[PDB]
Amino acid sequence: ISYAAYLNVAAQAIRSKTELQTASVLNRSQTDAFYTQYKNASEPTPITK
Amino acid sequence: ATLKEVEMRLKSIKNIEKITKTMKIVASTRLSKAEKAKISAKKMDEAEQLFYKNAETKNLKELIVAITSDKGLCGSIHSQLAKAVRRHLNDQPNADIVTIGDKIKMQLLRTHPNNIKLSINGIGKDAPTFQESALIADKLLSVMKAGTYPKISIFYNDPVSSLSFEPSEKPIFNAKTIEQSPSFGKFEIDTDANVPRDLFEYTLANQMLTAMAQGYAAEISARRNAMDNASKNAGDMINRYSILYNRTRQAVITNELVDIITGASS
Amino acid sequence: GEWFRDNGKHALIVYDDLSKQAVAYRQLSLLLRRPPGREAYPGDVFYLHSRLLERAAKLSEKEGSGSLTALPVIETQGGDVSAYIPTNVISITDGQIFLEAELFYKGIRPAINVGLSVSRVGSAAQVK
Repeated sequence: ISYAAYLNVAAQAIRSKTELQTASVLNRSQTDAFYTQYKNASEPTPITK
Repeated sequence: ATLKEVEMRLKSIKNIEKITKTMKIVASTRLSKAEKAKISAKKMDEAEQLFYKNAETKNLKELIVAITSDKGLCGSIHSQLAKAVRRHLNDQPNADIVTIGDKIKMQLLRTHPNNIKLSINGIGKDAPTFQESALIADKLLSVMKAGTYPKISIFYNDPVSSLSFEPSEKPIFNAKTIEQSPSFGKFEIDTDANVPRDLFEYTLANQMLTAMAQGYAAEISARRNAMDNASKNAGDMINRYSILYNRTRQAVITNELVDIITGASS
Repeated sequence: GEWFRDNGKHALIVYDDLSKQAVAYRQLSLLLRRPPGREAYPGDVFYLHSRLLERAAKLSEKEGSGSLTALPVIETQGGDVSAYIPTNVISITDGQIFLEAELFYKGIRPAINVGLSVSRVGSAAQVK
């Protein structure tokens, strides 16, 4: 964990009442991004960050 | 030259048309939602990078992060940005590279396979969020050790209008580089808990969100623009093939009739 | 070719090409004033080709075991395989080899469209 990422966990506890939990709130609390370290060409497992 | 061919060659294009015409409106609905994230992002950055302006902060190995997305059909967004990285990256064939969005990868992968050490995926769907901006930052610190670099640079497309854009560069300074500045003493920062450490890590996250938000809205404007030109260009072919269709259809009725006629005469 | 087949030997027969033979049969028939059919071809132009190719055959042991393999050749116009004669012959044979100008120019020789080409006898006729 880091100062950016730490803040995010306290920004997803802040984010998670279902009534003020508007549509573009649930969006911000999700991500479909896979990180892949690329050697040489390619390398290891793509993991869901 | 046969009806079946011309009728189905028409049915490929008529959908290509209708589809490209849909994603121009889906692009237009997405337009405002994203002009909004660009405004909210800048406004946050304006409060953060104003400190760096006062401290008159400059730069005493390298990390390059270039931002676009996964999806094409947005004109030359991925191309002339990739090209901006080529122009700058001539001075540094040893600068480590992290790419955000697969299209800048296949651009930079084919030009420099080795510099790319990291690549991010599934980016240009919805507008960028802080979580994305953050966790990408997190990994830039993790395996890429972003802290241990002399100079850091973010590459992204700034949107100037809804018709053009400019591939831009902006720098990132680290814990160390913030301290040894022309005017660190202007501010009464407490020199106790690792502050420059944080202002760097917090900025790494932020200045990316702001680069992505701008890169996204540039992309979204470029989509609605490329698709307008396409749907236009499609319709043109639909027009040219509706005419060929019609010729062929007439020809088919005549030619069929001549066989019936020859057959009847004997 | 049948002589080889009828006497325990084997013959390959190449018809180059049947498109042009069909044209000749048409000329014959119109000048005889026999009423034509589609595209002015005689009504029995399917028969013309089917009886020719039914004669290619692998004879049984009681008949000496000879064979006649036929490679009939058809010319399509503008890639049009739905054309009358090409449709006729396709329905007669045991599969086809579709050759394509677009594959020829990509540097595919023979320019065989693999997807569209079958051998119906299939693997039963292939060295293991």
